[PDB]
Amino acid sequence: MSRIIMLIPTGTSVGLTSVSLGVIRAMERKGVRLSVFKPIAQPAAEPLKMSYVEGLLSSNQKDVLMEEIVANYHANTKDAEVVLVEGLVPTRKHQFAQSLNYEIAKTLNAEIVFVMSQGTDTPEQLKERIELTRNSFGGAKNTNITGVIVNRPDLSEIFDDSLQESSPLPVLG
Ligand SMILES: [Zn+2]
Ligand SMILES: [Zn+2]
Ligand SMILES: [Zn+2]
Repeated sequence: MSRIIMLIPTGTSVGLTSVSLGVIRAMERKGVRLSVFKPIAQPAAEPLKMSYVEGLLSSNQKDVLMEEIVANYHANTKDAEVVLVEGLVPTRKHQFAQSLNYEIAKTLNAEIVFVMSQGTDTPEQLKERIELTRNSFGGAKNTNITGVIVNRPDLSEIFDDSLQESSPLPVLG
């Protein structure tokens, strides 16, 4: 209602749950009504099963899929003031994962926040992946790209955990 933020988890273990848990706690302390919406499960409405999503995509019913996601979004965010949307991890088996992430963010008019893990990267290698990730969601054109997490309420209030100088995106938390 007041702020829709979609977390794009760009890694098989980037601590997406830790980020969401921190947002739940920050909002509860401020009395802000928060809904965490996970449109699709990653193997008033549960996350859609991946096999159901694949069946709708297989049968050329992507429109039906998006309608169901939008309907579930509304059933799950009634009277929410902040909505945190949990996106899909791009895994080996699913070539539709990142296109579905973009389509969901676009349809929900969500601000996009990428959740990364440093892993083995050097600082500059991580920043290269951050810039690559931003360009793949529209780059400088897409005004909804909001920031990156590496591990109307202000983002500092939403992502309070309490490379930010040279990062391609503002680093949150
Ligand atoms: Zn409390
Ligand atoms: Zn699958
Ligand atoms: Zn339709």
